[PDB]
Amino acid sequence: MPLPAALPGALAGSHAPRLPLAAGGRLARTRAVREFFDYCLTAQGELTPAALDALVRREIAAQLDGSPAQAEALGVWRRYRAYFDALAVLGDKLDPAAMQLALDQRAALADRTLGEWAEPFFGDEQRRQRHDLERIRIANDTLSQKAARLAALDAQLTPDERAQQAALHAQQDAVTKIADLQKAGATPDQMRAQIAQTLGPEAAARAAQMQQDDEAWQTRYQAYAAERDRIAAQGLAPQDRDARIAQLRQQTFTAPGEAIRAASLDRGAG
Amino acid sequence: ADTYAATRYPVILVHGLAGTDKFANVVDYWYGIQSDLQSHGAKVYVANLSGFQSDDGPNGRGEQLLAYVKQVLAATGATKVNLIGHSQGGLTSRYVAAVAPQLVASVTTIGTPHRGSEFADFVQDVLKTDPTGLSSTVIAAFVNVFGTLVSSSHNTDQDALAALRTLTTAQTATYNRNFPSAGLGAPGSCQTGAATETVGGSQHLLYSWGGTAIQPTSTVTGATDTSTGTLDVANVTDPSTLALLATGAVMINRASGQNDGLVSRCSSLFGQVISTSYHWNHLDEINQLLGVRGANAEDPVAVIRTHVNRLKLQGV
Ligand SMILES: [Ca+2]
Repeated sequence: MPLPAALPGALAGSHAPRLPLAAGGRLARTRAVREFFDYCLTAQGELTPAALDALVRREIAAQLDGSPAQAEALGVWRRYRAYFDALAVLGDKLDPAAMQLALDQRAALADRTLGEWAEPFFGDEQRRQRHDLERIRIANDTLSQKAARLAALDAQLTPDERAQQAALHAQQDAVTKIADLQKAGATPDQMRAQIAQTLGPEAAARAAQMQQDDEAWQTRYQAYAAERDRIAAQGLAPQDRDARIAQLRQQTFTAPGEAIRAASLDRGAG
Repeated sequence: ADTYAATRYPVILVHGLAGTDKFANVVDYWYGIQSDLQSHGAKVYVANLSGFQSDDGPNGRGEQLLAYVKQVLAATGATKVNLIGHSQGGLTSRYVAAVAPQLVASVTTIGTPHRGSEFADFVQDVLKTDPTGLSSTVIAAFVNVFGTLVSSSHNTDQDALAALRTLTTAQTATYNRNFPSAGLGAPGSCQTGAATETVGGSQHLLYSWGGTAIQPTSTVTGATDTSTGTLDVANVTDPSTLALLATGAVMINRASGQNDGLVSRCSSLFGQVISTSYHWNHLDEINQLLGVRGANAEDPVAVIRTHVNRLKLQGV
């Protein structure tokens, strides 16, 4: 009766993130230190407080066994857990005011408990929330105004998040260019031509093939639909009719997954 | 930035609920998740499913996700994707894995009611006598919170309730018959299925997890929120906290057992169950609202980050 996993389910199958080391042989004061602890902490619900503590000590030792960083890591661990301990209603709507104050409080604890580590731990998190909390307030106001308030607010981002956002936007925009051509009803040749001059010939060839696959599917489904309708017109009892149609679907669509897809399309306006 | 979560195949986050990848047309549904994963080396895309609420049929969310998956693959040159869905998003992900098995490497569901929601059933019954559902203080509380989260809609109250129609025990039972999965266990056994599935010649890794912040007490059966301490600030800054406790209480009185406010532990089971021990309500699962969670709640961003690392180590 052996166990299927050596670690609790929350962690099983994963590896611990790396503890950042600086030049001074000490822990690099980055958020990566916090990510290490939050990792082990995802298992807190399946472990006793004692078992959890033992795990963290073992995980730290695995990476920093016999080094100044190990003692340093155990130190942050103490201050972090102190944070959670020191961390310790009307069914109404949400107000960015209270939420803003809560972040101001939590930020206070982080400074008292984590101190020097309060910044790398919650620095980014604090900005992210405070910033978004504002956009929500501006959106929910007498304002006409809002656009100008948001345009300015969006000028308080850090050079890291702005770059991170631009990269995610560019990543999605490529997908959107393809989607837009489909909505426009672009033929495979038009899809290839337009995409080739924006995303490149490789993506253009893939997008054109995608259009061709969709067109072939539509043609095959429509041909099947005519045969499906002939069966439906025979006047058989519901159960018998459905069974005969299911058979026709199974014989017509043999590529894995297509019979199921045709069944889906049959359940709507298509 | 690093390669901790650098999977072979791109990750697509699939939202559930009323619509779009945004909450109140302002904040990301998957709060701070896409940026976190991307910083760790993953190529993460966020589906934006609007229009039809249903996952089924022509132009349903399943077909919408299928189209999106193909656009992502065409743009990137990748040949498969890793689907991670929340709530109804888990059912939407199952659609794609079933109709286009060759395009999917893994399916992960978070707080997905594969067997339906007792609260969705409750609402269904209440509406039989009262179409507004407001005759119920709990339903009124639900609509008040979730209604404010609905995006790209001029009738949030109605849409918030319509989002529950796909999650009833009856609707999900039909869905499971139409889209069978080896990841599902025997109906009514409260046990998961297989960790992997073979569809055609394709192999899929199946996973899931759910939150069980709402626990039953004594006995009408009582309920308590284990995500928050005896008194937590989350009950003040995050209005969904108390609302989900109330909805979860209704579920417990319908024999649901421990839940996240909308989904029971038993209903959430799919494939290899990572954990159902997280002290989370339905929204904590996606780091909502705005990263606010109870003192006893694990970090949802760390959990997702950990899972993508798990996916990477599995070869996907
Ligand atoms: Ca929350």
